[PDB]
Amino acid sequence: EVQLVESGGDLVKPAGSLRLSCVASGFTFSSYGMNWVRQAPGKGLQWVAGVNSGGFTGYADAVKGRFTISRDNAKNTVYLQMNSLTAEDTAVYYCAKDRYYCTGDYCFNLIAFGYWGQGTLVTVSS
Amino acid sequence: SVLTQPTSVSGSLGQRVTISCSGSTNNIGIVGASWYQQLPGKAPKLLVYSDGNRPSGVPDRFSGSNSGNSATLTITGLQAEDEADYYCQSVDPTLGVVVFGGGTHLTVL
Amino acid sequence: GVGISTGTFNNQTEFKFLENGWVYITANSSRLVHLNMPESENYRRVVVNN
Amino acid sequence: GVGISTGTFNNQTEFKFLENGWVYITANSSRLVHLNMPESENYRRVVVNN
Amino acid sequence: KAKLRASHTWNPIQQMSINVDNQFNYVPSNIGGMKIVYEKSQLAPRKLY
Repeated sequence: EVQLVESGGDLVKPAGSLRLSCVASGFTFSSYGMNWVRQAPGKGLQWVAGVNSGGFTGYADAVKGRFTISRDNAKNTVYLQMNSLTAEDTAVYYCAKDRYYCTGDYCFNLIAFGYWGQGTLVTVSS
Repeated sequence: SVLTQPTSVSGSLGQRVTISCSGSTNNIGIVGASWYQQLPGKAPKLLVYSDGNRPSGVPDRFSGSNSGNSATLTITGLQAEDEADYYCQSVDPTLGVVVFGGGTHLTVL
Repeated sequence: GVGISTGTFNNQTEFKFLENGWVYITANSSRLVHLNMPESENYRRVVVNN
Repeated sequence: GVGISTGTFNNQTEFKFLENGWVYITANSSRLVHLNMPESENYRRVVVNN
Repeated sequence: KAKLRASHTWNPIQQMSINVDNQFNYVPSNIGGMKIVYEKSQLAPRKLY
């Protein structure tokens, strides 16, 4: 069965940077997109970024100018790079898989997360 | 673009429960909402797809529908298993931004 | 004869190229085949019914 | 003349196969080249020292 | 002038291929963009000794 495992949580200064990683298994990794969704403490889920088979990425307006996401289909791994962090970014970040098969530039027209990981904590404070 | 959900919804065991998510022609009027379940402190679980289908093993109790710019999740035969938090998720095709709702807490009486 | 071998083992595949982009592929296969005597010399007519 | 073309554009690659597994690869390349008149008609001797 | 290779081993050898990762390095973009990516040349092995 599909299984995902995340890592990379840490505590950083109010103006630092951090990088997170997930490892996936159980499916045709190159066929489905992988996404980063975060949840501030006591708040609802919020989407951060997503990356498809060919390296194409999509970022929310809240992180579009700061963050970066990448893949490695030969290693079934997805990375997220965060720069110029601020306190509001503090949240547990969840790594998920899409139900739909999309590969290239024209994704993000239909997204539905069907499997989820365990989550990793990101804290931005002095 | 953001989706709108009611803060909480209450129902009694054995009754019917309805949770409503409101959007726009840009997000829900083209791609319907998908509903998620989150136990306190656990990773979310998908319940109903945008087309009304459910993941394997989800009881038929859970159902969804889309009308105009609003979507709803209907839970029938409310059981004690359903005390959790629920979210609506939709994607904006115009901008390419995935939109979640604010979340709604379900209270079983 | 009793002590004279009657053939040679060959398991090579030869790609011989011809005119106009054609290739003559010759697949050679050699096996040692183990054959036990049959359970019975007779022909049987058997019916299976599961 | 003024209005007669003096050549043909060709940018194909041909793989003519020969005997004994050899291929005659003929690569054709054709470009349109844009040339401006030089900054000066004179030769220069220029020294660079960073 | 080039020589066609021959299979000398049971196992297959490395070959250059189009895959879902590099698919769009070899086709134009919606506004005509083009690129040519570097490709390796000595893919097959040969025994030195």
